[PDB]
Amino acid sequence: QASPSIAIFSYIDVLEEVHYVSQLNSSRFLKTCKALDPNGEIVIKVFIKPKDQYSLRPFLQRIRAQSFKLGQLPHVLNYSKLIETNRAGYMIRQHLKNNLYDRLSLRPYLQDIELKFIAFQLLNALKDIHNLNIVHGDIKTENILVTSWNWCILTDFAAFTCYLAPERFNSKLYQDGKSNNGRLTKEMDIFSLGCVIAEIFAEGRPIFNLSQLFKYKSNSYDVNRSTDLRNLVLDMIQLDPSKRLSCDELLNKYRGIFFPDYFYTFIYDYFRNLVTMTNTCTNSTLEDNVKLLDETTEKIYRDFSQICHCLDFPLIKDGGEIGSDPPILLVLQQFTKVSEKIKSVKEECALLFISYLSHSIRSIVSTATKLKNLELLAVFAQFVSDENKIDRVVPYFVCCFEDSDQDVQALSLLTLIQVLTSVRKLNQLNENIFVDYLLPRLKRLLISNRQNTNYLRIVFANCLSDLAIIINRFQEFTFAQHCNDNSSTKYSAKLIQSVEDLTVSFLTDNDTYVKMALLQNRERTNDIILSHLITYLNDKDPALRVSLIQTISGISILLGTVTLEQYILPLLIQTITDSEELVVISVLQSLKSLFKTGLIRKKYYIDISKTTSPLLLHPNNWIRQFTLMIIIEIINKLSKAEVYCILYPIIVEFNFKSMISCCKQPVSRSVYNLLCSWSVRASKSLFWKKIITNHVDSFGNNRIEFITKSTVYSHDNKEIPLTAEDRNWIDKFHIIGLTEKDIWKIVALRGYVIRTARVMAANPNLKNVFVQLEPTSYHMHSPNHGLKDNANVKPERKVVVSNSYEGDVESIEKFLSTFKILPPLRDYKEFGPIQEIVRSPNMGNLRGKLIATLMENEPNSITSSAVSPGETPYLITGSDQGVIKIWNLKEIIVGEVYSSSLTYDCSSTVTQITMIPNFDAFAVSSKDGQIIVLKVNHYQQESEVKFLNCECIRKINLKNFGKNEYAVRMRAFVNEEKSLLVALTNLSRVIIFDIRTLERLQIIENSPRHGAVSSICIDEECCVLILGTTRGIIDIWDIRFNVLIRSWSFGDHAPITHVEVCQFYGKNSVIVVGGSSKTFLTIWNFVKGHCQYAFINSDEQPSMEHFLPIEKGLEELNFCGIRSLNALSTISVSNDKILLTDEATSSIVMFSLNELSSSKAVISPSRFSDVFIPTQVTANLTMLLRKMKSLYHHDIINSISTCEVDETPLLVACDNSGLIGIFQ
Amino acid sequence: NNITFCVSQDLDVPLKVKIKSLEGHKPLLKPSQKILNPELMLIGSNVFPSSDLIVSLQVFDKERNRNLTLPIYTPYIPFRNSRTWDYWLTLPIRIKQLTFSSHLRIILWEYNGSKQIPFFNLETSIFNLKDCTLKRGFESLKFRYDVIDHCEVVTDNKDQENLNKYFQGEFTRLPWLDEITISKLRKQRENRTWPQGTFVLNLEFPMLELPVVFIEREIMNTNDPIEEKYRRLERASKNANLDKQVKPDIKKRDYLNKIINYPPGTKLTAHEKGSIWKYRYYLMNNKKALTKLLQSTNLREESERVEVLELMDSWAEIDIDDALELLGSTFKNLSVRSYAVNRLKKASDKELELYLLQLVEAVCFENLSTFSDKSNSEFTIVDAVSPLAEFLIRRALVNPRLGSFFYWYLKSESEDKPYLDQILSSFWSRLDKKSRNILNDQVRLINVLRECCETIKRLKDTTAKKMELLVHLLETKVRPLVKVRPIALPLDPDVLICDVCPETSKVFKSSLSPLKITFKTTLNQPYHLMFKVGDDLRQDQLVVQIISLMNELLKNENVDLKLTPYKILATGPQEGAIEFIPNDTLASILSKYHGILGYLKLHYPDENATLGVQGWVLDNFVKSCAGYCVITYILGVGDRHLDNLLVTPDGHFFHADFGYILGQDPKPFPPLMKLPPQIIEAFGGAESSNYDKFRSYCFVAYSILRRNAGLILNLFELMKTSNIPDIRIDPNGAILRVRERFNLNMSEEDATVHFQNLINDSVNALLPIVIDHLHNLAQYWRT
Repeated sequence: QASPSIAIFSYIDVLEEVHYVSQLNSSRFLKTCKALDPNGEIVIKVFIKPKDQYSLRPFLQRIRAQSFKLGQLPHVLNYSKLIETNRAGYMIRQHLKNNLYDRLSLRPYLQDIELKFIAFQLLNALKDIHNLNIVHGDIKTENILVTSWNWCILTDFAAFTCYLAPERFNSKLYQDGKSNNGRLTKEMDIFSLGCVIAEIFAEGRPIFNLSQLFKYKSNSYDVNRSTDLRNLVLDMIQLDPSKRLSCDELLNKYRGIFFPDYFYTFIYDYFRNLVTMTNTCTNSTLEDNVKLLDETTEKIYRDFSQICHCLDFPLIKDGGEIGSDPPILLVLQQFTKVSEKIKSVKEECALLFISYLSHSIRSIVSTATKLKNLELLAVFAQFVSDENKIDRVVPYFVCCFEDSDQDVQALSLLTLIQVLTSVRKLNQLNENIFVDYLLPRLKRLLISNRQNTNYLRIVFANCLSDLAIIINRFQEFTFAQHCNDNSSTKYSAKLIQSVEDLTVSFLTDNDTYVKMALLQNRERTNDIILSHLITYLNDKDPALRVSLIQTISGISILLGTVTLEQYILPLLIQTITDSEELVVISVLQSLKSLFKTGLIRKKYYIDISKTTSPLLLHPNNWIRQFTLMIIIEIINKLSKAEVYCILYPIIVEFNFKSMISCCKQPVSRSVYNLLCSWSVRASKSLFWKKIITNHVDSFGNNRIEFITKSTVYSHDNKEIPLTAEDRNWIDKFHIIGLTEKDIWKIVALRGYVIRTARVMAANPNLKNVFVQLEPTSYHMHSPNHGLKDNANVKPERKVVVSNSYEGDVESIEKFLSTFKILPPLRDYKEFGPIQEIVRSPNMGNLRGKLIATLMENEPNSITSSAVSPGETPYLITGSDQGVIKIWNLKEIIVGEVYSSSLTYDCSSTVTQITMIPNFDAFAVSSKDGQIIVLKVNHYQQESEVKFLNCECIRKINLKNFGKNEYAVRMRAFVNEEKSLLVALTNLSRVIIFDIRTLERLQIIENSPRHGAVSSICIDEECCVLILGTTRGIIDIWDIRFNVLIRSWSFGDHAPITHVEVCQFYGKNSVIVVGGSSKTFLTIWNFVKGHCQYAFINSDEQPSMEHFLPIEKGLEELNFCGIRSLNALSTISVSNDKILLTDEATSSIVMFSLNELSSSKAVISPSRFSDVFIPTQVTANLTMLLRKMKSLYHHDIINSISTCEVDETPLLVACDNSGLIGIFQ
Repeated sequence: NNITFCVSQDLDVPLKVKIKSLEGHKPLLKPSQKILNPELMLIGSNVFPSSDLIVSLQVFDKERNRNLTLPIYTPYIPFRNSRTWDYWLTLPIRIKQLTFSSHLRIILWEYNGSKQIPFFNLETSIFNLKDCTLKRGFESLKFRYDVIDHCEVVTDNKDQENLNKYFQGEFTRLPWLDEITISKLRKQRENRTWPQGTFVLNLEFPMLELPVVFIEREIMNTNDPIEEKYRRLERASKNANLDKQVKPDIKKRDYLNKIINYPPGTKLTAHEKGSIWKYRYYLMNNKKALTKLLQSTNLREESERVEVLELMDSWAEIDIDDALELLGSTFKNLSVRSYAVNRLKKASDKELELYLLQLVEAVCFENLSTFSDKSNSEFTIVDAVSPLAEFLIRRALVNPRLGSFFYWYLKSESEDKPYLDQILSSFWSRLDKKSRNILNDQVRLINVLRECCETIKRLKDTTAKKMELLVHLLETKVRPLVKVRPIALPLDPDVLICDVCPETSKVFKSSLSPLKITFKTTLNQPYHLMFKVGDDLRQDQLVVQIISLMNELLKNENVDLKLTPYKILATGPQEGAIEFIPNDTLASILSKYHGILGYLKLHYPDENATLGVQGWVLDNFVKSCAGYCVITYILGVGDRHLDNLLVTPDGHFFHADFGYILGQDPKPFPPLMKLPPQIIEAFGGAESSNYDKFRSYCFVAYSILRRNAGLILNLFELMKTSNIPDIRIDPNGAILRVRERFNLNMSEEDATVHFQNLINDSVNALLPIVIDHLHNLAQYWRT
């Protein structure tokens, strides 16, 4: 390309599609049509060349008028793009390709009485609005108004061979160009042109001619073609300016008082259509979107819009379900019918707007299009002969149209059902052969993609076979209508006869398709044959179909015998001649006794159905003679089938004796007494099922020997001899009562039947038992199906994902907004920064001499002691007086300054405290029921560190529980996943509050049989809580399933001091101080259910039976503790070293988990120390022994904490006397 | 199993539900049978049947109260065992098919007594308000006679058990304790309640993953109406029921006949097609109404095809000129191609001139050829390698010259379509006589000759050096010409070539490096020939053939425009040959001769004793000028300049470089006439005579052309349908443009007079506007 913006064609000044038509006139200069296309999508434009237009280019006013006119989007057509470039000054408009008159000739079917009046009304409204816009004078031609799938008329400013519509004023007043007069025009000229155009639209041919203009000059015209319409038209026709056309006055002179309001609501709906009707101008997908949206909104508004004009209570919609709710809102599609075309149109209802919305519904932008087309099929409710034909014609087209979704067939079947609900006599003689061909078209469309289910459509069409017979009756109605004339009754009779003979072939094709669908195997079609058998009354043809269904019943008796049951139950509805086949049906019942229990119930249904209407007495007498004997089964349905024997006996004395022969009821009198008889006939079929198992076992055994000591009885004789010793012991394994003495010879026939059931399979001490049934999988196969779906590979995300595209997925996005979030965001949000974990090697080897003694508060002991880890550890201890104290590690190490570096007033007694993992925050709970966490604030200066201020980050009252409970013990934890805290109530109730939202996540309660909570501990995964019991029990609970996992006990069964999860022992083992007296610490593996290592203070080894785990014991145990001073103590374990404070000798002890041998006491007495060493009595259990052999003065230790100075390790301790000390 | 969110269309298959447990009301036998009681005298009075509870499942649709899903029912065990199944069941509606609007429903049908079995009813929702289908998870429900539903408390605990299935963060020891939670779910059996008129059921439908649901997608493609809808309505109006066919006649028959007289390529309307459908009588009567009526109906089903094909042999034989309309690829009908082949069974000398379009037909001859190819491969699977097509084969085997023409035509199509290469061998097998095959090999040596010319074009040297080298090559080629026997001539199939004169040959100075050699024929006369290589001459060749055909159409009018039909053809894919002519450059004739008068007076000077007039030389020159003008207007040949135009001393006006045509010009699009300012002056001084005469010949050629233009239009339709150089999807618009320049829609010939007025404006501008004068100056500058 040498230059841009150019074009290949001569007249074409810019990039566009190929050439097109054009026109010219003696009235105005020639013009040419043009098309600009986006690779196969074009609009309707007009050719104008800006290159040669630079000489004048007075397009200003025209562009203003174009902007003003096309700016609004009324019923009239609006220009797309009016513009001038450096090359092409061509104009543009939306694609139409339909002129008003040309479409009037092209669409005789779309043309209707009220339709033309509607379009003319729209044109009148548009013209009146234009007259209200203070702009007019556009030349009126038949090519101005365009039509779309919406079947609406849209007029454009450019109406461009055809007969022109002259303005009488501009004509008669024209002399030498009206003395060189400029552009002039009036609304009157538009009124006259609009008049002539309206007449041209009415008749189909215009009045424009030279002789017509001359006649207009002659002030006379011959009127030939309604009164008011003719007058209103003649007003504008006679003299435009002089006779005062007054378009507005005519708009107020509109005849219909109803039609005006209906077309007002349809004008609002036309505004909706305008919303649907709405370089870069407009998006391509915006059209489809506007379409689907227009449709959905069309229905959603069609509820109330229907309610407006000529509605009905019952309908298929939601609001229609509310309307049908008043009128009593198996499975069939039904609604308010037409009722003889709205009772011959008592309300005079004729509307083509529904057909217009259907023709607009012909397109499809989503699956909402299904409900759209369905709504159109509902709009078909208005009954019109010619209209119903096209409406029904559209439905089959829609059927054969979309093979994408299977829903198309369903919607098509729905619209077809509506067409069957039309219920109108044939207007045209074509309706017969057209229906005959309609069936063939549906047959051609019946062949389609595999795996799709046409069964429902088959049952529907088969149910519509009666409607087909009604269509034949409609052909007879056409014959009767054609017989109304003279010498045309016999002709119409012969025509109907020949058409019936030709219809026989159509019926043959239908029966052929029916037999085809029935032979298809897709068992859903067989169930679809039920409705076929129900509506089969229209078909009087031979039993051949029933024979095909019989062979189908045999092939079903092969494989699908469960479905064979349901089919046979429905097959009892045959109700046809040749009762000789009913005997074969009875044999088919004997064949139905084979395996399926559902077949037994079905045969019972057929038994009652046959009990209603009989055929032959004697045959059914012997039949029922065997069947009633076989009816003694204890099955729930077998009793029901047994009850039919009395009803059979109703239809006398000889039969009474003959029945009394086999009668099992001595006291039987009548029907009620027969009910008492059946009540006395109560038996158990469980032992009968086991007996059947013994029969199958006998079938697996050797029947070869016929020795002892074929007729009907020979089977029984061969059945009894089959076993001797085995069947005897089997008979001794049952109840073996006098009521169990019943032989039940029918169980032999059912035995051969079950032998056929076993003949459907392979050959049927002792080996593995043989089950009578097998379970479906449905589990792993579902996951594998998820792997196939993974081969399909839809999307998903665990973490946050980007915003999805707009659509129905907005519910899934709102679902993503329906899940609580930002658990992790609460971690970095507030309460300062987050430190890291710094560890140290084993500290147990050091001497551990005490280098410091400091007590801030003499008065009371500290209820809690904790330390904030790091390079410079922050010491913290509470108070019984409700005081919070904080001291600096390094400052106490070097300068040895001894005071509170920080002091916080709780104003009330504090319960406990813990430092939040990997954080600078310190959490604390107080017996006032006050739970709060204080964030740390510190600074670093002069090569050192200092503390600033202590303030509580969050405040949550534990008094808000309502029972006023005080917090017992508190343990908090932060997982990278999420962070939270857990605490024990005053009633010892486990409550886990979310650290993020400061709210309670869940509440757990230990059983009152366990007394109170003896300790608190958290699992490694923190999905489980480990808590001791004051009853001297150990309880681990899973918070995942929110239940108690296990409850353990051991030793002397006394109270448990403490419980915790050791490091080296892992989560599979827990360390618990408590239980047996002599034992200091009992470590037991949770899963193992045994105590691996028990550290005990004593001079001898304990008892093995006493040390064994206690399980079988119950809550009945009375609590027995110890008041000795050696009971209460404190322990802290970390880094493979477990430290325990011994209150016995009042000394600090340290047990190294690596070697209990090398383990020893940090601080001890003056005279001598203790020597300790372990051993193992049991393979699964070991035990450590401690053999015993004074300036420092301190009370019992209420708290202890292990710490590292980043130089050398060390321990801190707070006693019950309110004194603290440190040992390095 | 894995949880993940997967939308409707995204999700694949149909739903299934496993159902297990219930809640015993304890008011009757545990199967809910008969309503047990000590008052049972009344139970005999009320005839209370003992019912064994079974179940059935079907889904209420959308809450739109329609019916969609399938009822389904299972077998019978004790419902006094409370019928604990966990039994799966399903139906045939996918999740992609499943409308997010939908609801489950269930009916528990027991088995009671004579014609008696009970019935209980319930309903629920399919997916979540969060769109997850029952969260793809386990549940429990409760239902009464009507207006009752399900809740979650202990079912909320069970839903947490489904959160164990829903994959909340989990571990291996947690799994063992989830076996301990199988012990816990075993402990969950402790539940108790004693309601009435309502019941509970435990039903788990845990899936792997959380569904999601939406509508189905769709496709918008090619605020508008469409083509297929009009097809729908029109086809709905196509009933034609009562089969009796009347044979009425009226004055409207003439108008209908006029309606059937329209051009072949036109697309008829609805009412016109039906009017032509009821015109079958007269349609059979008129031979020109055949093809039009054939296109007036669409054959898809065998119903229409029945009467159609039945009337195919019944109707009068159509004119062979109008037979080219139904011989296109537009109609692929078997009976159509058959009957046309039967009509084309007669092969005249004009068939040899129709061979160019027959090559196009050969390119379009393949439709669903897989079956035919497999049929040939079936017989080709035996021995190792080492339809109108039968009519073309018979015509090829008949005359050796026609066979040579078919082979030469196949040589060009061999490059574009690979099947043509083997089709040439099939053509050699189509001709039994090998007599033509020998001369075909002798003419196949011409490929090696063209390869030798390309070898001479491979080396780059001086102009004179390449000339002498071309002379030596002409001598070496002269040796082979005498060595090899006589062959078929490129100019005509009848004439045979003997040898070539080495010193009489010439060389083109152009960039294409064409070769000009005078070869003495078997008639003992020198024949100049100009050949070229490394380019596709198919454009100018087909244009030359079209010029010859049009010349025949003019000869049919018993009037000659004295236009020289220069012979042009394509030897190889890149190679082509053409008959040379005494052509001189326009710029050379302008500069050297100083006007066309002296150049025309060079060969045959004519000075009359009166007006100094010139004879049939100048007459033929003028006729050639007007004829070339008409051709340039009609065909719309572009890229025609002073260089592209040549002058033939024989009195003819030569025009070359037809590569750009059908409205395609190198510069901005000019007018139709190719007449320059020089010829406009030469005919301008003589205008009083010459312009009137040239206008007479103009109008005459217009009438003659437009009369028979239909056949040429159909032939051009098929030819363009095959394929084209310099044009691709041009073709539709090209056909259209041919019709517009032809102005077939206008019965007025005044268009030619308008073109004459334009020619009158060519000498002097009308100056309607400044831009108009600038446009005339632009056309003058372009020339």
